Amino acid sequence: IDRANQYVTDSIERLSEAHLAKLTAAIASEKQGEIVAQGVMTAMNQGKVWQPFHDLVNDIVGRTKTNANVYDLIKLVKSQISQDRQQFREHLPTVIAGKFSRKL
Amino acid sequence: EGIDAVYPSLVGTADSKAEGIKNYFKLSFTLPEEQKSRTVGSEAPLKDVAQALSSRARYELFTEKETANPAFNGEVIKRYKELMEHGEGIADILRSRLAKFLNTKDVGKRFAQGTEANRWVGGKLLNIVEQDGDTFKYNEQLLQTAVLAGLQWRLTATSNTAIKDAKDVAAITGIDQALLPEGLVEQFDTGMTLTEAVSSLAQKIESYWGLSRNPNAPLGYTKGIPTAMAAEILAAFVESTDVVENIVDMSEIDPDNKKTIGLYTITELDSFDPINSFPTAIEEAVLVNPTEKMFFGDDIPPVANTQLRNPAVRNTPEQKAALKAEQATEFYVHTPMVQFYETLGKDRILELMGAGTLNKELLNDNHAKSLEGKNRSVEDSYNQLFSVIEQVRAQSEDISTVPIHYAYNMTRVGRMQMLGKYNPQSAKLVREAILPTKATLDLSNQNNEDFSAFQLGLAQALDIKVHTMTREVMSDELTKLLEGNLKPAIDMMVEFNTTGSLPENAVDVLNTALGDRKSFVALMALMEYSRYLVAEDKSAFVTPLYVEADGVTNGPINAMMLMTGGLFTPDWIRNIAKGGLFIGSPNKTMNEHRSTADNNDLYQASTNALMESLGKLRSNYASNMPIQSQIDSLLSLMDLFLPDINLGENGALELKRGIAKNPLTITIYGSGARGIAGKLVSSVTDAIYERMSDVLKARAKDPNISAAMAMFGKQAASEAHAEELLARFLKDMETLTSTVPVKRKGVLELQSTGTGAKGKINPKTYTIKGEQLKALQENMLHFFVEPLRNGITQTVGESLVYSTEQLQKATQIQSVVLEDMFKQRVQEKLAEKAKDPTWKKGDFLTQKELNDIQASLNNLAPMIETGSQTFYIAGSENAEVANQVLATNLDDRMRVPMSIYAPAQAGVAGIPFMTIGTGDGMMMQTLSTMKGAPKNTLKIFDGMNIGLNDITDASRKANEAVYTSWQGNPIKNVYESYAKFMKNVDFSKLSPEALEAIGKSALEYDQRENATVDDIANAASLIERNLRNIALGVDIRHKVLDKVNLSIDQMAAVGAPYQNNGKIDLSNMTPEQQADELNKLFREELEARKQKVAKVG
Repeated sequence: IDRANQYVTDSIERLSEAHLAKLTAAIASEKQGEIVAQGVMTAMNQGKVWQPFHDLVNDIVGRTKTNANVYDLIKLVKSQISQDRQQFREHLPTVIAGKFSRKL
Repeated sequence: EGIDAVYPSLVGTADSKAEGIKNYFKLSFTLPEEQKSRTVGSEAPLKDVAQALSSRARYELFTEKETANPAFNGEVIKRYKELMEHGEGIADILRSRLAKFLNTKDVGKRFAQGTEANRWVGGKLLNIVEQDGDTFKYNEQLLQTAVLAGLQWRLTATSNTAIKDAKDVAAITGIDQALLPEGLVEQFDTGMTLTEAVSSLAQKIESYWGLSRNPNAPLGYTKGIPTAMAAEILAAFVESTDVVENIVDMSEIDPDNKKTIGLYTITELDSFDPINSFPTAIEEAVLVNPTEKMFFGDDIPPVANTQLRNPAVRNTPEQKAALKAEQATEFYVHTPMVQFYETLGKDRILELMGAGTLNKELLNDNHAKSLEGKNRSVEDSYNQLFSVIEQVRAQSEDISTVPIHYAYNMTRVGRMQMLGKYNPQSAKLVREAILPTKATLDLSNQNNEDFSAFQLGLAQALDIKVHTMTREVMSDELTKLLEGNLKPAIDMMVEFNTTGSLPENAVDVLNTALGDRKSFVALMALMEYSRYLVAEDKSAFVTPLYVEADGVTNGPINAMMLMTGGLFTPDWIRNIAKGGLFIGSPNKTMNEHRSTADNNDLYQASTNALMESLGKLRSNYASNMPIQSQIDSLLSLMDLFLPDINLGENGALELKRGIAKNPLTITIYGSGARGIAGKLVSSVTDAIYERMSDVLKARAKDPNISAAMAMFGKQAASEAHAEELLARFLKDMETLTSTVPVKRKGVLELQSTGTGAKGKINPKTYTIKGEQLKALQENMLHFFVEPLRNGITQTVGESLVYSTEQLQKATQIQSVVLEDMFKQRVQEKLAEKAKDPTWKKGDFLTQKELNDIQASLNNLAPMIETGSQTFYIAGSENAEVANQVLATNLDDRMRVPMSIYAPAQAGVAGIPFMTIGTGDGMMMQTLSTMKGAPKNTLKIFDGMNIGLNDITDASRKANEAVYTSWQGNPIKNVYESYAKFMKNVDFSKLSPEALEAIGKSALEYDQRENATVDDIANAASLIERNLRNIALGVDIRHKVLDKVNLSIDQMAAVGAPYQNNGKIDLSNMTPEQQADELNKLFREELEARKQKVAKVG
């Protein structure tokens, strides 16, 4: 899947010729134990990260007018997907493995 | 031998490298090439000048003029005889204070033995004394000349001092601007501080002495000797009860503040004093080129060479031409308006247009402070106007045929401002008595085009929105008023013209008729209409009535046109139409737009968006019960005391367009969110204090009334309703002062303060301050200001607020570097003087040395040039650089710090400089020098009064000037200066304190905790390329808009638009379709510029 996503992304930049990415990194890097036990819905609600997501979807649906073209918004939605896959599928398992003083 | 032969008896030699006593008066001043004062060389200036003032023939001979001022009559001559005798007693006080100084601690004995007592901070007056036996005495020529300057200063100092705003008072006191107490500002501008009084007095003393400064003499003597004399004269005036000294202690209000400030007020003369008709006799008798005078007929004021209080900046040739045209206008006195003022009297004027008499036993302490300030402005304006009338009345028998000219100068923001305190351009009372406009109309028929102009002027003066309706509709509205409510007032005015008398109840008649339309301009409309009714010949009516071409939201509209980049959007097209810019509509006026197209202005548009943001905020915290209650309390409190907030019986919130007037204007002015919150809270507290006064009034009438009915008696239909409102008020105040919201991690949490409001109130001295005031502002900032700022951004545009951020960062960073280099360069020079034997600490630097330091800053581009205007954002006058005392008096009091002209940090002042300077400041400069410019007009900022005979033609020219000012590029001018600064700056030589300030503007919070010098330098260069991208986009947008047909009606009073003769038709198109057409031309312009740079089948 990762190889397929990269090819499509590079093929869109040829035709067309930031803040929430940090909050999701803090969600997958939690080291408390009493916070991760409440689920992921609570952390996202407490993390305020739901606000940057609302702005992008409002342009796609058409509720809020914007001057960006189709290729500008497509590059934005596909950039959020790769951020969650990088953080939750690759960085989260390293946090769990870092609590042991040994290599299992 | 030049100055050494005029004062040969002064103590000490004139050599800088001598052994004994050196005279620093002769080492710092030199004789001028041509004489400037008539008292130089005389023996008794106080007696020679007094002799010249004893007759008209002697006055002409001394001044060497054919004839003297006609106002210099016998009564004025008699009054000046007593003033001269008063000045002789002032000299006796000074001569007695010097003898005491030389007697205490054997100062005179030591000074005669060789001790350098004249170099002390308090002994600087020993440089103008002469040896007399075994003691010393003053120099008669120098002492008596300084006394004459004090007499002239005592007469006209008040009418020339500047006006202090809230920002200036905060800097002097040190208290925060948003936490200024009640009445502190009104107390400060009543008098003058020690620095203001001494510096202004010392300026006149130097002028009367008639000498020239030595550029190679230390600033501690060229500026200290005149200052030491000013402090001694001011002390003598206090002893003579001419000046009253008051001391205000900052520890009473803020115990953490230990500053002490003294205020001096000059005792005023009687309003019937004959000396008020000619108070500049002394000035015109001493100076060859007098500065204080009033210009009559062919006397034209000269053109200034430098900006106001900005000596480092000189007026451009384009700016000097505008000043010359404005000073050639002739003003005239309207006799019917003058007689009405004096017949009514000063008491009835204050009762009508002011607060009237005050009974302090039934008023709140804070409420009474504001009422006095309102009365002071009206009373002072009334006194100033009638002093001018007395002088004009002496020039000729017909007071209405004497032309008057006024002086002008350029403000630091490129604004033409009349000199003086109260003039037609500043005071509304004086505006209705002296006019530059005139017209002759044919009013014999009601269907004439001349009568339509007469009706338009009257309607606008009676508070009618003439720019939102057609001519026919406006005429119908005016007719109802004339035959309805205004009929009793017109009948009284008709009798006044024929007879000249008024009834005892004239104030009540005008109050009932006018009501909410009461104003000074509305009084002239009643008189002008009544004069027309009794005119025997209506075909040649002559009137000074005018029509004002007022811009519709001049501030915000200019910003969205000059500092907006990127592609065009349909929202911008719709919103810019409310300003008067129409695309695709030929010959369209503003009256047609409001009547048929859109009846909402920019103020109403932002109010609607504020409601949308407020609803979203409440829905976010729907599940948070404590947060919901806090928002309800804030809205409930504002509903009780503000007419723009209303809550329905179902809880629905309704807002009016008047709640966003002030926030929108100051948002463009660079004011932060905290500034808006402080002003919004101040409006609520003013209404609360006023309601406390009603409690005292109700208690006096009925001592058995209830507390609820004494407060909300007229706001409740029944007693039970009144009890409901009282419970709301007590609960809201306690809630809003007990807990405050704290924004952390992006969410709001309620935090208790422990300083809630408890106890029983006292209406006489109820006050909100301290921690209670700060709690109110915290709630207002996070619950009302944040939704308000989101609505404003949605209307003006997201791109406009992006340009303001980069402009603020670029200007602040440049000012920080300039301030640090200036301070680092004067400390190296001072360290060099420590090796000079002929130098003593306290002499400071030299004017020649100070100019070299400023010249070394030229490679950093401290000034911004637009081709016709010049700006210097960082320029200021501060005493931080010197950090030492200049001079005191003989009692070791009245210590004056030394202040020099040095750069200072800008802050948020960059945005107002370019929004106003390149906005309405440039528009009015063009209007005064354009081809076929209008004549006989008064140019107030974003306004213009036009006579009734030229309303159509002058309005079209005003719109033409607006279009010219919209072709500028303020961002490009800033970028050119910032690009040169980055080329020569060196961050490695900055102080550690300076590097911390730059990091607060170029880096984020997390990146500036341990940022290095390289990180700061790299971040500063990013702003350089951001300005370049913004500037390029603005240039292209103006090029595209010039190719299409446009109609400009920014000045919407008359309805005479201006056409840009574009050759592309965009009519019969929706705003969505027009944006696509405009964006097509935008992409074509970019391609051509890039292409230019690159350059059978």
